[PDB]
Amino acid sequence: SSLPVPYKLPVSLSVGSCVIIKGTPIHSFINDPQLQVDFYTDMDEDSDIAFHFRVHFGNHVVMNRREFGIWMLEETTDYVPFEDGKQFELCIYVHYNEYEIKVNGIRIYGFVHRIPPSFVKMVQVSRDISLTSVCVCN
Amino acid sequence: SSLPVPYKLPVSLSVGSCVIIKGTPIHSFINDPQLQVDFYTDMDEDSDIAFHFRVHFGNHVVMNRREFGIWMLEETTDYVPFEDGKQFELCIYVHYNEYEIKVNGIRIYGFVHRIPPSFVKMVQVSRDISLTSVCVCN
Repeated sequence: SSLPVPYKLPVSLSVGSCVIIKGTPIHSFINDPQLQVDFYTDMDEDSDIAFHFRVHFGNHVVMNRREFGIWMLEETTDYVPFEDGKQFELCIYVHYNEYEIKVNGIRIYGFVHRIPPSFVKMVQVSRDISLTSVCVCN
Repeated sequence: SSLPVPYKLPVSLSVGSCVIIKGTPIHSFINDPQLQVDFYTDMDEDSDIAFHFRVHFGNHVVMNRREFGIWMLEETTDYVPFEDGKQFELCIYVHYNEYEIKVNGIRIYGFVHRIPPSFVKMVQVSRDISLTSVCVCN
């Protein structure tokens, strides 16, 4: 891995920001690897989460948020266009009303903001991936 | 301009970070446009500056730092491979001992750290450019 995992990146996000994560799963899909990305409100892992994204490669994606320490109503989609054994590009674009999630250039979901994205101060990338790069662009 | 100028971007930098700035000068070189990038230690414009970079397009680059509010000994180079009227890519790479400055893929200088780069909390891009994008990568 070019970068350590879990990877905790301090960030400042605004409307128009894009988080770009490039990496490769460390297991084949028959072994049920996962990728997780959390938009944390502080560096502390127990802080609230504006957007939690967990990919079960070859299966489905689960999303949620944690407010006042409480996980809210989970959201899901079966559209997970990641390829077995290959590098992926995951883009999370901050729109005024939602995070748009793109996988390898394919829009898969829009997760609506329940707190403003400018409250996000750390992005954590975790679980079963080798991380090649992480970029924050505007 | 895709982005407002001056553009003040909160950042967290570490060894291995790269700041990538893409834009175009707003004047032809016969009109002496400038581009400035400052690695500020706070959002406040009067805070100390770990690395100040000022391009006089077609002419030269001046670099400095501001410590305890005092500008230190200025550094310069005549190598400014920006092209008149064209978009440029400026990359500032954080190495353990210096910022390496690349213009359109060409290394032009290494500005040695006098304070650690992790003290940089804001990057300001200013002066005579239309700003297409700014990215911070690791």
